[PDB]
Amino acid sequence: AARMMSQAMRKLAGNLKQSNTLLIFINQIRMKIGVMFGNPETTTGGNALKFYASVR
DNA sequence: TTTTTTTTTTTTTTTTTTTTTTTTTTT
Repeated sequence: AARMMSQAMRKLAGNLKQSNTLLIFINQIRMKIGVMFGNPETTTGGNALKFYASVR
């Protein structure tokens, strides 16, 4: 799923800018197990979306 | 090269405090 999302962002980012189209992804929260330091909260679908997003 | 994923489950009692009020003559 993380790989699928990483391939999709690469392709979309160029096309969206060219057509002046806004894309909104809704995402859910998950817990990371075995965490002492920081927030245990994360999101689904890997790390690519965090990078490519202009607003979160 | 290429990329994360997702919570689990309650445990166990502690200690006493303080007195109120008279009643009735017998030859």
